Amino acid sequence: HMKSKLPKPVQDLIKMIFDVESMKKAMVEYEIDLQKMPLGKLSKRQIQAAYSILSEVQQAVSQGSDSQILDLSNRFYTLIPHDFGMKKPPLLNNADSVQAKAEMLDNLLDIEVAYSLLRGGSDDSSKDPIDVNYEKLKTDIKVVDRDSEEAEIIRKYVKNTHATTHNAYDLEVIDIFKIEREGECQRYKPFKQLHNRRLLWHGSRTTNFAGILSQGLRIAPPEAPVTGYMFGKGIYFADMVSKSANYCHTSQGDPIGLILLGEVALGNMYELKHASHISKLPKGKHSVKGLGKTTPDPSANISLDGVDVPLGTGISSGVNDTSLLYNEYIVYDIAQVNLKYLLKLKFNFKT
Ligand SMILES: NC(=O)c1cccc2[nH]c(C(=O)N3CC[C@@H](N)C3)nc12
Repeated sequence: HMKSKLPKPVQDLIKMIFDVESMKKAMVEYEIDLQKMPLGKLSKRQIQAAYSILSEVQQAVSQGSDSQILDLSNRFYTLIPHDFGMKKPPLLNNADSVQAKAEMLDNLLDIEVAYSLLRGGSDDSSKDPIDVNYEKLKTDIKVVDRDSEEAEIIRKYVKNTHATTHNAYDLEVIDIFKIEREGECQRYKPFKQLHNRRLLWHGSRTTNFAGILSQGLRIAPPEAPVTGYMFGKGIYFADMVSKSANYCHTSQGDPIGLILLGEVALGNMYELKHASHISKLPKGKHSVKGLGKTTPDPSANISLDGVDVPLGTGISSGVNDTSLLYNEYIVYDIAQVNLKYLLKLKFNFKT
């Protein structure tokens, strides 16, 4: 080929997010039977059918027994084959089972997108496949200079917002990318001047990032069980880097992960302390705020291109009997998010 002219950090990003073996590894991490459901046989309609069966399992658990559940749990396993040999798989009979399988299905939806991009399209060995795959993301990706103002603010955000209760690891910022998904700016226009716009974190497994950059952050589909997500079917964000970093699902066997910083238009927040599996916001609300016991110190907010960055060190919020140690922010319209940066992080585990 010509050999790519992209900067090396951008090339390495493209390599990581389109790694087919990582996709396969994630599916084995989910107990999927790759002989019965190989990567190439995943389809939207099969994942969608699985989501529905999980919504039936949800409904049986809301209204309570193991006998009447068994049939439903089996139906889920029929649609998504799990590698249990000659078996009896584990009974899917509680809320935790429903959240875990809905999470798995979310991830399979993104793997399916990434693979479809790989298989869709043309084969030209005189082009560098890195260049070819970058183009399928329909996203401008630039390296942010480590010496800039915007690099310094981002690094401070990471330095200051690592929770003490997440101290099994720390984080080194490897590369900072500035990202512009095509059309996203136009989509965000109605919200661009909204009050309470904030620069927030969203972590995700590296196998999701081809789908995120190509399709943006999405809400779980109508078939998905609303009860699989603490504040229902929205797009979730944190103001503590370590709370979002936890969702990268890195480890000692793969310690490099990816995190997003998005401009999120929060407007009038619906403030909550416990699980609320809502389908819509109340009239007049634009988002949910999951109220943490700890918040970044409000007095250290700083501005980055007019957007507030809540990069203070963690202090008591004064909120009392809350299910959340840290804040969470949820929007329910995909248009309220404008992704701005992507960080490649290295996780130093101390265990
Ligand atoms: N992904 C995030 O950064 C995040 C931030 C704050 C709270 C969250 N809650 C979740 C969460 O419910 N997820 C990610 C796995 C997905 N299937 C469910 N993600 C976050």
